[PDB]
Amino acid sequence: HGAEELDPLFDQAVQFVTEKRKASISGVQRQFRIGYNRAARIIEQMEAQGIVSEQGHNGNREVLAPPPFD
Repeated sequence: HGAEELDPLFDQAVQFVTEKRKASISGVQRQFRIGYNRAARIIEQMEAQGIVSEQGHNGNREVLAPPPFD
């Protein structure tokens, strides 16, 4: 499956967090122009896929998945 469960911007968000080596709900909000809930959703799924780690700071998610190209 894919979009069925993942967010329409998930793929872009993964590349965004991977390319930036950083996953943030606020970052994706402004970069993807999506409501906070959506950002946290995409990042949430990222945690489900293994792209992001457990949150430690304030809204800061760790990116464990590398970029699509490099």
